[PDB]
Amino acid sequence: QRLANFLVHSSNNFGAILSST
Amino acid sequence: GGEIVYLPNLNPDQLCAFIHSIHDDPSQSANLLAEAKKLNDAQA
Amino acid sequence: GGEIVYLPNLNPDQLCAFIHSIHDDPSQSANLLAEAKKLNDAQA
Repeated sequence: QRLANFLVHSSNNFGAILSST
Repeated sequence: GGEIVYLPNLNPDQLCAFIHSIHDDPSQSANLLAEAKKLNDAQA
Repeated sequence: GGEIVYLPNLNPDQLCAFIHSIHDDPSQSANLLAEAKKLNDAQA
């Protein structure tokens, strides 16, 4: 499968990033 | 696999569905990531 | 200022709650993701 790691730049913006390898 | 996909322009309720979609279909994950990105890019 | 924290160990619903709390309580955001950091930590 493939999933999205959830990262966030603390100040204002939350984002995503994919993770498999 | 490994790309950074920021969607802070998504409203909680909307990205909530996206997150629940990844849980429900982690196969389409990246594409659901690319999908929600359309709104993120629109509101960008 | 502002670190980029990866919290993948959260529950889909937790993200829904946390993100909703960011846009709803942006002044508290520092505290909301503070929790998230302990949240993913607890389910790591």
